[PDB]
Amino acid sequence: PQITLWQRPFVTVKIAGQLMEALLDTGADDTILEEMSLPGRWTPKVVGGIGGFMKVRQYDQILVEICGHKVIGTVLVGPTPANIIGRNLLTQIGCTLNF
Amino acid sequence: PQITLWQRPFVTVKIAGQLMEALLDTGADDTILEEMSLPGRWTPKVVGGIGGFMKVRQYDQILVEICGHKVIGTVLVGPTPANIIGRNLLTQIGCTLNF
Ligand SMILES: CCOP(=O)(COc1ccc(C[C@H](NC(=O)O[C@H]2CO[C@H]3OCC[C@H]32)[C@H](O)CN(CC(C)C)S(=O)(=O)c2ccc(OC)cc2)cc1)OCC
Repeated sequence: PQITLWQRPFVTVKIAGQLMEALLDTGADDTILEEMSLPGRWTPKVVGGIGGFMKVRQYDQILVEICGHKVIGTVLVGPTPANIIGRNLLTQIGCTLNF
Repeated sequence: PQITLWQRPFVTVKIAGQLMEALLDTGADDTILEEMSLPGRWTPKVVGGIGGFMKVRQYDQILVEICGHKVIGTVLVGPTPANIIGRNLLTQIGCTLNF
């Protein structure tokens, strides 16, 4: 798809059999998802943004289906105010900015 | 130009005769710039992100030259950890996400 930016660029994503909406976010290095139940081991980590920092659980090698296209990468989970798909996953769906 | 997302999508911007770099940010509703001196009148606002909230000065109808192309819009100034070009200005440069 080509998508304009008059509205927030949400896509449907499926992760561990769960559906949610996530923002395609070229300003985000990392993918961050809202409180969800994901199986396995994780690495404690903190991410920084506007407003300061937030504690997250880091999960590696997680299968994410973004608009049906499958990608695998690191997903951080925590009290984010929006599900964000960051550049680590965007590069795998061949995402480009055109302007 | 078409830009891939293996590195952060920084572009040069010129605002009130000053040059800086700023992240083309599809996840940002608004444009936020680091502490710089703009003239003249403004309205107090707070913006929210990962980690909570940040107090900003809202300046309306500011001319921004992004990769040389001129746009006019609202610029928020304050203690942001990166200059961010948001969708309010990205729409005016004809910016699209392609995946
Ligand atoms: C405190 C010092 O820490 P820092 O790591 C963070 O420097 C940032 C901060 C924010 C952004 C844009 C937002 N990205 C972001 O948080 O990404 C996180 C996760 O990946 C990492 O990549 C860099 C920051 C991490 C995102 O693009 C837009 N919103 C976030 C979310 C709501 C989608 S926002 O900036 O909070 C926002 C913008 C405009 C608004 O007007 C209404 C409202 C809100 C980029 C870089 O410094 C790095 C040198």
